[PDB]
Amino acid sequence: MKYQQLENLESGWKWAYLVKKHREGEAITRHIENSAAQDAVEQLMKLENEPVKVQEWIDAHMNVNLATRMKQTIRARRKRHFNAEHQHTRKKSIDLEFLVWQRLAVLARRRGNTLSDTVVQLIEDAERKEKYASQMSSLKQDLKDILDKE
Amino acid sequence: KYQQLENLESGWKWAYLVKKHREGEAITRHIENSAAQDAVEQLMKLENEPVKVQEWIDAHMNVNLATRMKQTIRARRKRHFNAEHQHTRKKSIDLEFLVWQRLAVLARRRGNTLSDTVVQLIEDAERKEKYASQMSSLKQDLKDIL
Amino acid sequence: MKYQQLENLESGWKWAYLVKKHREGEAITRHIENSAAQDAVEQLMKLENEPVKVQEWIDAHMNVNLATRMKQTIRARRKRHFNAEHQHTRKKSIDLEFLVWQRLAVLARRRGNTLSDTVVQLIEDAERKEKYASQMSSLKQDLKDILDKE
Amino acid sequence: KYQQLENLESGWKWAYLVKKHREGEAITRHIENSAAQDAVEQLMKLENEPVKVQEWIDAHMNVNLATRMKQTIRARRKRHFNAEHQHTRKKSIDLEFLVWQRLAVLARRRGNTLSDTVVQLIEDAERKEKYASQMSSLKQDLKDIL
DNA sequence: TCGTGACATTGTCACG
DNA sequence: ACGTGACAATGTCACG
DNA sequence: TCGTGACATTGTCACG
DNA sequence: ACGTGACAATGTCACG
Ligand SMILES: [Ca+2]
Ligand SMILES: [Ca+2]
Ligand SMILES: [Ca+2]
Ligand SMILES: [Ca+2]
Ligand SMILES: [Ca+2]
Ligand SMILES: [Ca+2]
Repeated sequence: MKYQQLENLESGWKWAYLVKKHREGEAITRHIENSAAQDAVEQLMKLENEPVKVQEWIDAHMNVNLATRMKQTIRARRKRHFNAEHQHTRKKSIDLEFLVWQRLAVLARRRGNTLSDTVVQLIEDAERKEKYASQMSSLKQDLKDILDKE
Repeated sequence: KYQQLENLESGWKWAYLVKKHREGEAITRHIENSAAQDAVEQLMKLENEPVKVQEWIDAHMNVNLATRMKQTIRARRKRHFNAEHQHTRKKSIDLEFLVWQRLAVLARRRGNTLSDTVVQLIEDAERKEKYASQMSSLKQDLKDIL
Repeated sequence: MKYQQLENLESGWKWAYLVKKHREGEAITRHIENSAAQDAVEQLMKLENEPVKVQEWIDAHMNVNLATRMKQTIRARRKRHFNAEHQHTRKKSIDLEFLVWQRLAVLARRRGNTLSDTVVQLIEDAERKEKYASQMSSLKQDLKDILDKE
Repeated sequence: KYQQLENLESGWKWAYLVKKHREGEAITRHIENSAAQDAVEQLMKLENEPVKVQEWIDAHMNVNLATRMKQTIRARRKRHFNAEHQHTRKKSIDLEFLVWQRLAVLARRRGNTLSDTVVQLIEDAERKEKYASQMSSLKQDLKDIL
């Protein structure tokens, strides 16, 4: 259980979630007849500032087929809300070319590491360790001295 | 370089106005609520009919929004025709801010694209293994002779 | 307890031990007066074939100062009598030069091994293992091939 | 090459006869017990006097024994003058029959003395270590470079 | 006591 | 007739 | 339920 | 005026 969830803000989250889905053409309520449907959506609107009210509206009006989706959306908001306090916990999306993504995904599977982790590997193994041509030479130089004339 | 099928495009254009309106934005370039709403109310009826949409746009849409709508719509075209073939389509990936930085900075330097750089990191490293699987095998033949 | 000691032969051993020491000028008996001394030695002589008799003669006449020495001599006879059945158990004495003995004794101390064992070491380490000049060469021959051009 | 001090030597000679007699040997070159014993009885009285011993020997000692006495006495001289200095004295050592053989055969081959051979075995081997403490140190410097 | 290894003493032989 | 190496047989002693 | 990582969709910007 | 890379913000889903 990483994050503290205070209903006041979480509640406000769903309120906006609901109101938004409604504006995008979705049956927020669980009422089969349009009459009561619009009669419930109108009450949801005037619940803007009241947090205790929303949770109730959900219990007696929200479309049950929204439940899981709303939870999953609220879980994202929580994590993102907290992970936003600092930058190192913040995520950044980088949409790159297919063929490229694929070649990068393969490694993530042939190493079992995370994408964001595999990207770090390539940054180190290549940028930090660059002296394997000379090592091949010098090592023979030293061996030559002991294994031959001195 | 993409074909802009005004029929489909006029669609996107419609939704954008609607959507923006339904979000509380100024779809009109007026002041009062009278002629304002009337514009919208009329735009709503342009559902199936495209040729009439543009008509409304040119005579009502807020100049402010017009700027954005252009980019937005222009953006849809690219993505639209891109998803017509999987290899021409880009996929989004997430990175830990720190991980993103190391990569971003690295690319901004070489001047190449994020995707470009990534491709580089893969080869630069798998080229190094050419040595790891090199000096390691030699040292193994060395101890074996003893 | 390695060897079986049957009084009959052991007894005969001491009988000869005693009789011998007497002939070499030693007070076999524990009798202070020569009179009884010769009177005891004469009885010992006629005990030649009788084994049970000897052990008794020892108990009432033998010089106590002979005890330990006789035991130590009899312990040698036992071991030697048995160890004589076969050759590999038989010992062989080799008197060699001082300076030589010394150099050989040193090794026996710097290895904590037995003389007869140290002599075996020298026979093996020198006679059996004679190929350390070529090994120094060939080993470089092989290393040269892998560590250089092939 | 040793000096044979007849005085001391005549001593050894005396004891030998006595001892041999006391062991049941024929100290005389006779047949019957009469003149035989009388010879001995007389020899016993030659205790302190040496010059008289030889006298008896030449006229009584068994020819058979005379052969041995010679070697025996001649053997004492060597040992006697040898023990006058520790480095000139030899010390006896025991070996397991098998161990003795390996050494004996080895020497009978090179034609040299047991003591000689032993000296050889020591050097031949400590010369080998010149390599054991050689190739071992090189192989240790070899792995260290890796 | 016991077994054992390291020596020691004495006597022969054989060989050079 | 010798000096000598190699034994064989025997006895002690100090260990463990 | 929860946290999480992998994606996806949409909308802007800025730049060439 | 466009195609485009880079985001930001948001939503889902399948894991464990
Ligand atoms: Ca000891
Ligand atoms: Ca010989
Ligand atoms: Ca023991
Ligand atoms: Ca997953
Ligand atoms: Ca850019
Ligand atoms: Ca988890």
